[PDB]
Amino acid sequence: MQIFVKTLTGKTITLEVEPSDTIENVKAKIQDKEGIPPDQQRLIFAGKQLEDGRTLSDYNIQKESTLHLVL
Amino acid sequence: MQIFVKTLTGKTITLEVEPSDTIENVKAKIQDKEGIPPDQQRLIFAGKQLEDGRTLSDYNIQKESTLHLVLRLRGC
Amino acid sequence: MQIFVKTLTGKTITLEVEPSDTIENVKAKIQDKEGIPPDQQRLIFAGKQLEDGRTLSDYNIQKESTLHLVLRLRGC
Amino acid sequence: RWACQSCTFENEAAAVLCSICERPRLA
Amino acid sequence: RWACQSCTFENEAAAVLCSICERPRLA
Amino acid sequence: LEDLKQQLQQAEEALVAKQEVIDKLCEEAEQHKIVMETVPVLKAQADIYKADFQAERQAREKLAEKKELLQEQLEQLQREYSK
Amino acid sequence: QLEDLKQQLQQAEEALVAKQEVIDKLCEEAEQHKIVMETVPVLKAQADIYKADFQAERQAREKLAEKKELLQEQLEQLQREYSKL
Amino acid sequence: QQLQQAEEALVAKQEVIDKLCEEAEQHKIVMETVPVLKAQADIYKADFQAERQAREKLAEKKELLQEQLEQLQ
Amino acid sequence: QAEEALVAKQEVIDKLCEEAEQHKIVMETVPVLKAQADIYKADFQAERQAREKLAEKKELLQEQLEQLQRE
Ligand SMILES: [Zn+2]
Ligand SMILES: [Zn+2]
Repeated sequence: MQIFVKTLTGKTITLEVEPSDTIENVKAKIQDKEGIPPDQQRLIFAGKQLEDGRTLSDYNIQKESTLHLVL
Repeated sequence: MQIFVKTLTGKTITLEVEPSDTIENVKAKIQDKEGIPPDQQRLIFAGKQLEDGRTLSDYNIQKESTLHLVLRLRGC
Repeated sequence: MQIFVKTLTGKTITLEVEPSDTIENVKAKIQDKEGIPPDQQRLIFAGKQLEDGRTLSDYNIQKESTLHLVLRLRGC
Repeated sequence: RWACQSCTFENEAAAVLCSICERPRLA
Repeated sequence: RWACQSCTFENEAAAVLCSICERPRLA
Repeated sequence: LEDLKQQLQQAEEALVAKQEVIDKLCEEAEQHKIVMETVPVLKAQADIYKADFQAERQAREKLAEKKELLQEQLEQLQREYSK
Repeated sequence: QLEDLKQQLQQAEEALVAKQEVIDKLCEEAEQHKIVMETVPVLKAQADIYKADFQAERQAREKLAEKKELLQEQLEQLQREYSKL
Repeated sequence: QQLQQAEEALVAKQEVIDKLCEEAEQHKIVMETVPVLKAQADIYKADFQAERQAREKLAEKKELLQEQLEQLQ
Repeated sequence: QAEEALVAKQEVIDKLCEEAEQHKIVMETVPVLKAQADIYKADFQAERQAREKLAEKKELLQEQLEQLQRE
């Protein structure tokens, strides 16, 4: 499915991911298509930080979700 | 798709956007092309000010639509 | 064609213009090379003060003609 | 209500200047 | 608790800065 | 009466006159911004021409000193060829 | 309905004063700009002076050079007409 | 009472602005070269157009003379 | 009254980050201006050389107009 990542500057980026993709994988997709290093990426939703080792299905990411990117 | 942004100074800029883009994403594109800070940008369409949380589809903005760019520069 | 604009301080500037140029355009050329804002510029030719809207042919200003430039003090 | 001639914003009839670009109603 | 107005992180009440973006509580 | 609406319509027309002045002044102000932006480049040019000038003068002073010495040499053996 | 115009015209009068305050601000800024733009012709004149003086020093350095080369060949020829004498 | 945490952290942010101003001054030194490079470019462009102007008038004089040889032959 | 000066510091920092981005733009143009200056110098030197070669190839050919002047 296609998801959106929300930045501090009001920019929203579109990503092609797999439900089996890790948070590390999403950061790798951001690096490959947007050039943002995965080491600086910190994903936040509902006051919860996503950990590198877990996948998208681990965090119960539902439909119409918007992710937050903190550097 | 192309959309147009006309300024008060007679300059018109052409943008390539998608209807799913936010107003903040459009303001970022305005800064990228003309260096205009997004905090000073106010975009008007059909007599309505465009809100940051809405999409282009929210305002039914189709291709080759023309938005009006109001700034805040010292109030000319 | 080339014309000359004499000031009251003994300085003469040379301009490349065309008979179809407006007085407003000539004052812009004077601003470009001398930095004088056109609102200060008052152009005199043959004892007559020129109006911005007219052309050089309207005042029958030919090649190598000499205009006099009086500078304002204020502006606003 | 009146639409601004500069930025097309439709202001209330009471508005003297446009609420957004502040240019007069008749400009 | 307070939710950060830039990244929506829900911080502890005693937190002065956001734990992830370090922006102040009232920013 | 209706003269109150006449007072308002008069004020609205005077606001158009002020916006005219503001628009002319801001249109002129952008041109002033352009001319003022040229000043530091013109200052840099003057510094460049002063440098090139002083360099050529210093080199000329050195060359002129060398030539005058050669004049003293030709005049020396011309004062010594007298033999 | 008229009392809304007292809430209207009073706003229009306040807006005219605001516009005039903006105008007076712009006019003051323009007089401060005129100082800088008046430095423009001064620097253009300085550059013309330094460029003219440089071109003079160039031309002088050239005519001096071939003068010195002529003094050289005249000198070395005197060396010949001397060691042979 | 996070005042000590806040009183220390505000000193930490003031340390951040100290670094930003120091780097800003180092940048200002580098940015000062821009007008010199612009002025130098404008000079060489003028000198080039001066040489090209002179060469055009030379070529027109030669082509007129080479025409005088073509006719006088 | 904890943010009384903390938000003020963040405001000064943010305006300095915008200043930093503008500085990074100007310094990014610097080597381009230098390359432009060196190019204009080369094209100028080449145009002077090409002019002198032309002045020779014509003023020398002026002797040919004196050759066909004997007839
Ligand atoms: Zn408006
Ligand atoms: Zn945060």
